[PDB]
Amino acid sequence: QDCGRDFIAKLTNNTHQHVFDDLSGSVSLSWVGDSTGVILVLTTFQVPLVIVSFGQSKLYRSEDYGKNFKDITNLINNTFIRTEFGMAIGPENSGKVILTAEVSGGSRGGRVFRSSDFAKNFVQTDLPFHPLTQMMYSPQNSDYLLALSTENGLWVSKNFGEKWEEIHKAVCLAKWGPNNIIFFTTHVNGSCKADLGALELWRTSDLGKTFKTIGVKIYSFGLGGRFLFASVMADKDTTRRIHVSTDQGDTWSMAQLPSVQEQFYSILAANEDMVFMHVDEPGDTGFGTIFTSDDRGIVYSKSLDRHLYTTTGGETDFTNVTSLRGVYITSTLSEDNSIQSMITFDQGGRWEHLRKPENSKCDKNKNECSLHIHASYSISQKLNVPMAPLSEPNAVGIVIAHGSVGDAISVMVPDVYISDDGGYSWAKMLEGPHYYTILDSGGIIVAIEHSNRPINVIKFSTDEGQCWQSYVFTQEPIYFTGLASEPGARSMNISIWGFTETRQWVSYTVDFKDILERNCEEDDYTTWLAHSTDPGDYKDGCILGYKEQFLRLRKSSVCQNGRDYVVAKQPSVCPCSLEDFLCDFGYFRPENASECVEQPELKGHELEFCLYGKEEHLTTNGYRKIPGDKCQGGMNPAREVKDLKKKCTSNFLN
Amino acid sequence: DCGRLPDFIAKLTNNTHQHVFDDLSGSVSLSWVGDSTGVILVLTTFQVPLVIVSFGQSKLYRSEDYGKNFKDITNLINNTFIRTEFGMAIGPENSGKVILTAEVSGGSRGGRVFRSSDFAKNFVQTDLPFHPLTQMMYSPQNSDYLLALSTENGLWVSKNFGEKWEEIHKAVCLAKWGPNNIIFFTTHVNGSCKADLGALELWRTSDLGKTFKTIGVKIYSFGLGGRFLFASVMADKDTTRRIHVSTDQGDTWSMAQLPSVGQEQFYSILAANEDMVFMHVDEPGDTGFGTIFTSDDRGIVYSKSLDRHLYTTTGGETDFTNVTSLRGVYITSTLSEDNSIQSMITFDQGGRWEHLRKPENSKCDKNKNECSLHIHASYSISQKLNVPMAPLSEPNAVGIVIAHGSVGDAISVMVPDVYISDDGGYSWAKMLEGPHYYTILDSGGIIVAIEHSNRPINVIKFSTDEGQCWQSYVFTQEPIYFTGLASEPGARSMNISIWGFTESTRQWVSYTVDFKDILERNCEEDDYTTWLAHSTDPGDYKDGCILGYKEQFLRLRKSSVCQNGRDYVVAKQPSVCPCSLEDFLCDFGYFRPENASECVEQPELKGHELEFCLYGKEEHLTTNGYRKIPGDKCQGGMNPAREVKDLKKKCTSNFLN
Ligand SMILES: *[C@@H]1O[C@H](CO)[C@@H](O[C@@H]2O[C@H](CO)[C@@H](O[C@@H]3O[C@H](CO)[C@@H](O)[C@H](O)[C@@H]3O)[C@H](O)[C@H]2NC(C)=O)[C@H](O)[C@H]1NC(C)=O
Ligand SMILES: *[C@@H]1O[C@H](CO)[C@@H](O[C@@H]2O[C@H](CO)[C@@H](O[C@@H]3O[C@H](CO)[C@@H](O)[C@H](O)[C@@H]3O)[C@H](O)[C@H]2NC(C)=O)[C@H](O)[C@H]1NC(C)=O
Ligand SMILES: *[C@@H]1O[C@H](CO)[C@@H](O[C@@H]2O[C@H](CO)[C@@H](O)[C@H](O)[C@H]2NC(C)=O)[C@H](O)[C@H]1NC(C)=O
Ligand SMILES: *[C@@H]1O[C@H](CO)[C@@H](O[C@@H]2O[C@H](CO)[C@@H](O)[C@H](O)[C@H]2NC(C)=O)[C@H](O)[C@H]1NC(C)=O
Ligand SMILES: *[C@@H]1O[C@H](CO)[C@@H](O)[C@H](O)[C@H]1NC(C)=O
Ligand SMILES: *[C@@H]1O[C@H](CO)[C@@H](O)[C@H](O)[C@H]1NC(C)=O
Ligand SMILES: *[C@@H]1O[C@H](CO)[C@@H](O)[C@H](O)[C@H]1NC(C)=O
Ligand SMILES: *[C@@H]1O[C@H](CO)[C@@H](O)[C@H](O)[C@H]1NC(C)=O
Ligand SMILES: [Cl-]
Ligand SMILES: [Cl-]
Repeated sequence: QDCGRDFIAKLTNNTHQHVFDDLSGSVSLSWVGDSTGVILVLTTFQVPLVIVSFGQSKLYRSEDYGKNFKDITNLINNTFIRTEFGMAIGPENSGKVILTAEVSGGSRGGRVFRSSDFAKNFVQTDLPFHPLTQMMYSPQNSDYLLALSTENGLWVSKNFGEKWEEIHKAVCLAKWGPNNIIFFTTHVNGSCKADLGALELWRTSDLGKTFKTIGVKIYSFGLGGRFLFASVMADKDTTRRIHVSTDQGDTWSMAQLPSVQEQFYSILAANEDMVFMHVDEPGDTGFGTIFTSDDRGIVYSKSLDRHLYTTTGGETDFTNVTSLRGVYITSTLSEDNSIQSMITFDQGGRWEHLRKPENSKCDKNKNECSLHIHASYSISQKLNVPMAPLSEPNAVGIVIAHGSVGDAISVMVPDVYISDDGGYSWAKMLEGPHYYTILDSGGIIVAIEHSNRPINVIKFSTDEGQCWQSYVFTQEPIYFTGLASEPGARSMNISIWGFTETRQWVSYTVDFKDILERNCEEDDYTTWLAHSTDPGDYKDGCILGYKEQFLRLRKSSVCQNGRDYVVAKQPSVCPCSLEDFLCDFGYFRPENASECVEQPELKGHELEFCLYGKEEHLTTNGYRKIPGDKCQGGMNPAREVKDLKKKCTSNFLN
Repeated sequence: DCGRLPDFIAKLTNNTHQHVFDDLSGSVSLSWVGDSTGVILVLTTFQVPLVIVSFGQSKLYRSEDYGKNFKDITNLINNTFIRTEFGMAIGPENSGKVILTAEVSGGSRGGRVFRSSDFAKNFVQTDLPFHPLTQMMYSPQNSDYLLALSTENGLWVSKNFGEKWEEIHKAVCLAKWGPNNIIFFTTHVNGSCKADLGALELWRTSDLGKTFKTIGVKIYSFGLGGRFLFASVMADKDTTRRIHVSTDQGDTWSMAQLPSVGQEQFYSILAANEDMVFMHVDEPGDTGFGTIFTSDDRGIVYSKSLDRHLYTTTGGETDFTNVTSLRGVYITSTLSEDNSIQSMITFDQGGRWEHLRKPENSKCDKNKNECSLHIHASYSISQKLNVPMAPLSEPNAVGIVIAHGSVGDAISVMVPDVYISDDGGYSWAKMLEGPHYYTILDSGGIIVAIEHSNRPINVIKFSTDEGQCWQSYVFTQEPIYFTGLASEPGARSMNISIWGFTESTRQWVSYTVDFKDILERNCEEDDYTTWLAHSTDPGDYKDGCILGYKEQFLRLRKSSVCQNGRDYVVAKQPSVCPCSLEDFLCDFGYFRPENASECVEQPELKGHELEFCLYGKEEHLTTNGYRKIPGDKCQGGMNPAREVKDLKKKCTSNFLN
């Protein structure tokens, strides 16, 4: 190995232990705020919601980055927090922390402990209701809160939880929208479970003063990107159709999929540009089809066939690689019924098989050596996968994830794989399942073994996952409970907590400041360009029509980086090629193919769909520009959506 | 105190048999096969999705000397692996049938089973013409008759113990054996099963697939229990789901009759035997509690049995527990008016419920709602409480119940203790601190418990006097992370197997412990005492009366260390008891208030004619408020009367064809 390195001493005097005596129930630990030194340790209990129990949560606060903790349990005197609730941390730079508790003796309402200075000072407030779910911060204003009571009342606070007001009494689900909009479902005469498919979707812009009914016959609803979704039960055949709105519910249009029937729909992801939709195959055989939308979220086309989903739950391995724009990974079922990982580098326009890792000299079956990246489908299938793939936008290109080969042994015990180029290439870095975390904007990666035995080893990397070192952080191994990174782009502190076994809790805070004492210089970085699936240099590094140069620490780097891995210079526009286009409505890409062909059952038939009550006729060469793609020049295939005379029904709510 | 320091380590050290298994992946299952056969199977399984083809090798070990030695017989299942969901398909007791359902390591057109009819001493290999979606199910009437559902929703049946398979219907959602080799199954034509919920058809076959009969349409779900066939039917218009009951294998049906206004509520069958049905009905609003109703012996007419019965909102689990070691006894959990949890127990099959009594040596004395004992079952499980096992009892170990229990402290809820009852749950005593796995064997002559925690364990906690006395035995010097505890089958069994692993690459090991030398002395008359079951009505004249029958039970004296070879039931023929209030359910429209022995009419029904629909006929009920408990054999004494008078008016009690 050429990783090289002495580092023990730099960590030994930077490892801070705190023993928490006489703790029952689960222990939560959280850093509060960037560069505040604040850590909260909170004990919670698993108690049913309808049950009044006598208990006392313990609460500890550190203000020196985990070196010392003060018992501040007297603040939450005669209350306890439920494990499901935990803490209600606000936005990153908000300073808001709410501890939602219940009174030990029982009370008519819950009790919240509110802080607006990164948990340095709390005030107590009694609720006029029992919260059914944790309070929700409004993304636009952290002073606006909503909560659902145990009597299904929708409560709203304007002044950060001090004063609460009930605005509707029969609410099933409520979600914040943009600009402090509240969307919620309601019903009459019965329960929410009984009135499924007959709920009403309401909207509020006044924090509860006036309402608008934006949908009826509602089965469920959700938000994603700039899109509002609603599953509507039109016919009494229990058939459900997804309706999409981009104007906060004022106008709706049913999702238009090619070759429609009696299928189950699911939104995998959605941003400001497009919608990923999953549609189960008729028969509930465990695989479906991914469709991508246009920029209105209405017109869909085939993106990926045989997409695996869990029958009970609907989970898929669909993974947004947030560290590289336009990159998504998921799992499909081959014709040989072997699991495959597929990756797209163009937001679902084209998918390719995940490349085998280098140096894995396995060579028995062609479907062996295949790297399956584990996510929510693996989780749902009860595979030993403690974490989904992890990535951060500021840590450009880094993905850490559990993976397995085609062997049953590998599926029982997955390994930890690293990619530095957004998932184009992978390498096995750690044996066995681990919990992991990225911090210092990718400058530090930490992993901790997941097993039944107590652990005392931190595995860390400072060169974005290319070299790993083990640090024994204690001589009394602990049963692992949690791993938490200090927030912040240049954060260098991690917190491990766990127990020995009555049990004794302990937290270890490790500071990588002395490990990274040397600031990186020019030689410590290497440049790289993102992978593009079309051949040639001319589009090397192009993502959705944009070319940017990326930075990466050289292998064996041990130095603190202070710059962005995405160079803050002029991005160049790339020429359009096939990778910049989705297949059009009614077209698809066969496996390994770059060109779209028409779906066989649609050949000889006119391509038509309904766009807000109007019949539209589609003439196309088979391609349409990916939403958000900024390419100019080169490929420019034509398409035309001409308005017809006929009017159809694209909206089954009102 | 409990005993006087008896010497046991030497008697257990030479009877503890370790076997170290080398190179084991996946989950490790261990099962004794048969009574007094000496056969134990250890099987390696993998968590692999059904639709996925994988390369793997399950490992298979067989003991034939009661766990002292294990032979690697993996070559028998060479080039196959078994999914953890499937495990083994052990046949009925004393049948000798064992099926191992596996998939081929390279993939195949169908699954591969390994069939044994001599208690896993010899297996024959058989390839299936289909991929099984679920484990094959044995017919209760004939263990040679198997059925299974394929991955393509085809219903396959075998007449010769899995040797030859025949597909008898191709669009099946769920299939279940009835009596006399009857097959009930749901089917559809409009796409998938998930899409046709509420539009399925319920079919029946008595000919293993030759002739069929459609016994129901608009079916949402169906199930079997006791002599009762249940079907959930989605009536037209408003989506209102109603339970229909049939006692003639589906030839005729009648909708369940409950004394309440149609509130569009969710129904649930808690339990059912040859005599009656326990039904749980959620309160309108999905508020976490509901009401238990009991039926008559036809399963049609229900009455309130227990209010505020807690259920988990997602999944519908409850703490409803059948105390199988004492006839007529059931335990569950309710929500008090103070919104605190309570354990309620009935000794008369749901006629009357009482608060579980606090343990005598209580850990104490809204503040009074502490020290109340909550016995943990599936409600506690589904609420994610630290409860590794539900209450355990065996019919042969009369009166013995072992269960996890918590007091009203959030601390006690987080770390439940282990409680023992020797009288079917009337009285309880805390015996072990912290959650444990436990097993009963030797018809209650040996109770074994093992700590449940994150640390490796090496201690057996055992009792030879029905849980009154407990000793700790270190069975290994290398502690193991606990995986399984399995008793040898049999009324006089004395062998347990513990298996687990060290240092999570895991190294697996089994320990088989033989209590034979501990129980070398046979019990005699001096070691037993007699006891009578508890009855809620006062006076000796009904002491020990269970549902009309008075029986005397035996019980090993505290500190007993001897082998019992007789039944814990004394009286050859039970005497018939006089009827009293405990022998009567409340009638339709009546209920028992808390602590009350007498039934009173529900308030909303006073001033109205008690009427229900009985197989298309509108009936009128006049009653004193009581009806004999189905299965109760009491004679004489209290005789509250009732009349069901035909009103000669047609009603609809059957929303299926
Ligand atoms: C990771 O945790 C360590 C603690 O182990 C943090 O070190 C601490 O950083 C703070 C802020 O830079 C230092 O602030 C002090 O402020 C007072 C008041 O202005 C001043 O009088 C002191 O001279 C000092 O500047 C604090 O001393 C320092 N403690 C130690 C032990 O070095 C570190 O900031 C955390 N890392 C990151 C990136 O947040
Ligand atoms: C618990 O397990 C032990 C083994 O550790 C069992 O002891 C064994 O019992 C069997 C059957 O009673 C004995 O089998 C022998 O079979 C031959 C051939 O038929 C026969 O000639 C012998 O007379 C005897 O029956 C076996 O020798 C014996 N082994 C030991 C070590 O004691 C014990 O039966 C099990 N306990 C229970 C209650 O099942
Ligand atoms: C995948 O994740 C990335 C990063 O989290 C998302 O990109 C961000 O999208 C939001 C709007 O939804 C923008 O405000 C950010 O500026 C974007 N960041 C980057 C780095 O692109 C992306 O939208 C996600 N994809 C989907 C389908 O949700
Ligand atoms: C509760 O469990 C007991 C079993 O211990 C069931 O009672 C037995 O029922 C079977 C047939 O249903 C009879 O053959 C036994 O004779 C019964 N009792 C015993 C052990 O002698 C009882 O039916 C169960 N209750 C319910 C509602 O299922
Ligand atoms: C609150 O704390 C005080 C002492 O600080 C204690 O006496 C009191 O019992 C606590 N609250 C209750 C009612 O438990
Ligand atoms: C697609 O390419 C992969 C290799 O990346 C190959 O294994 C597979 O067979 C190809 N499929 C087709 C239809 O060409
Ligand atoms: C197991 O089967 C494989 C072929 O699948 C064969 O190569 C191997 O020799 C077999 N082993 C034994 C011991 O039968
Ligand atoms: C019934 O008795 C219990 C104690 O055994 C008591 O707690 C309860 O309050 C009594 N019922 C009523 C209605 O008061
Ligand atoms: Cl929106
Ligand atoms: Cl370790």
